[PDB]
Amino acid sequence: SLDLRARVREELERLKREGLYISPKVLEAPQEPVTRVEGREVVNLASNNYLGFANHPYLKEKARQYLEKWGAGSGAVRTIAGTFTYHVELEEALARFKGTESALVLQSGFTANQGVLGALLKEGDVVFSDELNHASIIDGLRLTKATRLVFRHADVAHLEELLKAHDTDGLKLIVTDGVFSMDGDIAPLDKIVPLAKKYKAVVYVDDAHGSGVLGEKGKGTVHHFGFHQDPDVVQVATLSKAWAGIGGYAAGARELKDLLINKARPFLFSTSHPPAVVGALLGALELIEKEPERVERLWENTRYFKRELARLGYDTLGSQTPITPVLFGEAPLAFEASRLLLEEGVFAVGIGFPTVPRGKARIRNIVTAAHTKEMLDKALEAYEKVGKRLGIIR
Amino acid sequence: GAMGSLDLRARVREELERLKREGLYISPKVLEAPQEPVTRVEGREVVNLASNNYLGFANHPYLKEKARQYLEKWGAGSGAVRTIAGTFTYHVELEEALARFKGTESALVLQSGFTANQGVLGALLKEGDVVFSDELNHASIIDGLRLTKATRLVFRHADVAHLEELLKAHDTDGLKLIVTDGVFSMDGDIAPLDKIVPLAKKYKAVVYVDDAHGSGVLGEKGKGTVHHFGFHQDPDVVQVATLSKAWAGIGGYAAGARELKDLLINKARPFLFSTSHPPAVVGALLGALELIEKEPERVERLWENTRYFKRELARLGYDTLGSQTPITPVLFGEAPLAFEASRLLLEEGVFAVGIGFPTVPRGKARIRNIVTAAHTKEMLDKALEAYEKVGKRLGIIR
Ligand SMILES: *Cc1c(COP(=O)(O)O)cnc(C)c1O
Ligand SMILES: *Cc1c(COP(=O)(O)O)cnc(C)c1O
Repeated sequence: SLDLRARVREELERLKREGLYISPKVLEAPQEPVTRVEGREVVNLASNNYLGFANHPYLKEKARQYLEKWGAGSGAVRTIAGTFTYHVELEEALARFKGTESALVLQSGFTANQGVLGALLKEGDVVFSDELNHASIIDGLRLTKATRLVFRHADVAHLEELLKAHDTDGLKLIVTDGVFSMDGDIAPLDKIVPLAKKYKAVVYVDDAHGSGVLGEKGKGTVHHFGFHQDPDVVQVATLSKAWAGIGGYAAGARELKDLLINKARPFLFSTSHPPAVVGALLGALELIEKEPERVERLWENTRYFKRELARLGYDTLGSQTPITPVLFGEAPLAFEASRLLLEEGVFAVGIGFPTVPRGKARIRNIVTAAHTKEMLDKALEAYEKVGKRLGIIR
Repeated sequence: GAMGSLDLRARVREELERLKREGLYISPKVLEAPQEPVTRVEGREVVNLASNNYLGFANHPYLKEKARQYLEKWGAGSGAVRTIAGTFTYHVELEEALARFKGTESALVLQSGFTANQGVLGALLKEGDVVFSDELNHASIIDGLRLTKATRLVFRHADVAHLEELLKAHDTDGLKLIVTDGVFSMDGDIAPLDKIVPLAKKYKAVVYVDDAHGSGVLGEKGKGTVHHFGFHQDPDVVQVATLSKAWAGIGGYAAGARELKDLLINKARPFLFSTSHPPAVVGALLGALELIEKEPERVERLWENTRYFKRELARLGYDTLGSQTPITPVLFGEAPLAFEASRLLLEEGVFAVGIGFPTVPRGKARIRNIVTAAHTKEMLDKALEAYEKVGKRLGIIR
């Protein structure tokens, strides 16, 4: 039998041979549109901080008030002694904001997917999953006894063919990202939801990258498509991206929240979030109502950055959200491009196969409300210099 | 079916009516004051023995101030996963402080104890590996294992005779992993690592310890069960534990050999696909580690309180199920009597929650009490007075 170091080496030297081994960088200043990496100031386009909330004094003061009042830790799972007044306050504020009958907060978007898919799905159920769904959705589904089918990315012709072919006396669940993390495209819920109604299916939307981004005042992708009051639409999304904390929520029908409280394994077995995290998120919800112009500025910045990259000759892959991939083609060129950007004071991560297709390696950039014109123009200047040098633009 | 596939409210009702029939429907209490040995439930001050707050850290000013400093310096959110733009100086500060405290070469912090088990078991295990799992392992270990392609065997609880029988019968060219709670979450007994680890060496196996209830509780200064048994430098012993219980925050850690940390950074799915913890959480936990070094007598007081409380429950005629740690179950037998006993304790000013099947065996329903360093003699005696009154009234003690 192998020992631990022997198994570690076999896995690590595999990744190193594969060109898959990661050496993460340590950020040396707060999560902001300008930050410090390897001792140098950089324009940061790598983070999920869409509304510039992650170091906003308003969230930090509401966090500080809840910290001082309630303490450092909840000290139990929600179902034993870890539900406090402040957890209830945040679920009421979220449901109000989402426009859904109910909201439940869980330990992360990652565990929310396990909890909600696990609670909802039984043996004999059929799941129809978009090809390009977030990894956390796959782990949720693997823990269920449901039949798992995959439809080609955003392909409602294929989805329909599968719904047609796979009837059940149980539940049909159509499972999609709201906004896909890599290409920044929006799930076609305008076609998926009606298809759901034809073949009696429930729609499950993991809106990590749509929450605080799409819809009126950032109420999300489901709100954007107008389906937030539909009891047969279930929404899950992280509180770690636009909302700039940690946690994930489940929102929809009244009855869903009671089922999750009683069945969701991460809710039953993992400690509830502490006062400072809940304080910050109550802050984030109050701040986005006080400053709806933040969402405006996120989209203005996004449109400016995509338009200027198109002018230089770059392909941003039809991205529809602040997720702005810049195509470099092959993995090595994307990684070299990222290295050269950092030399220019711009921090944005190269992504290639297996995370994205062969021939579709990109640098992933996420535009935020807190980026200034000078910051975006510095990124553009760097992309111009690096693009010319690597012969992807002229 | 004539009417089609089920709608969401139909599946919810069907599941909730089932749970209500099975006696599995839960209406959690809402706590109206901080996590302390005395808190407020339903408008009334109560002796709280329901929480995991072993060292009384959850509302300690020292953790709150170190959390405050990190919050002010760094902000409300990390805003990315560790592998992209979510590792900050403070995450590495906490990992270095944890490895130093644990006496392991390395430590890595993950989103929870629950997901830590998925990340570490998932990173380590491949198709053709053999896992030997204790019968009474935590739900989070089961979910970690289910996500792996490893062959899964179960040994009768703490039964090193049966474990050896299985090791003898189930060989692999890959990895043998013996997986156990360090401290069992429900019956509060200690994994026999003094016997498991030597057995692991005989059959060339790695030992995996989920020490959620041992971290900050067993060993010198609460360094944990693996430290208590003296195996903290062993590269073939892996530890995972929550930072949510004794350490009174959120998160989980993985500790052991240098190489383990680099494999988790590259392979652990919760690490790759979930946002890192924010400054307030990391601040509080750096604070917790400084406070237990300033006040290691907290562990002594936790154990004095534990021994007192166990002895007095035995005196009344209650069965605490051979519990060894501050986890002090009181056996009621059936789930309904545990639930009723919990209701009657609340009437007496005492908050402790009943637990029955499926989380514990049928006929082994109990109230879980967790004694802490911050419980006073008067609080424990008030709990005992309540257990006496409720016990006599339900005809379980005489
Ligand atoms: C509490 C506990 C966990 C879960 O830890 P969280 O950080 O609350 O997710 C895992 N394993 C065991 C043994 C536990 O007791
Ligand atoms: C980021 C993300 C998650 C994970 O959310 P965490 O709160 O970071 O665990 C899940 N699903 C999708 C689609 C995401 O983009």
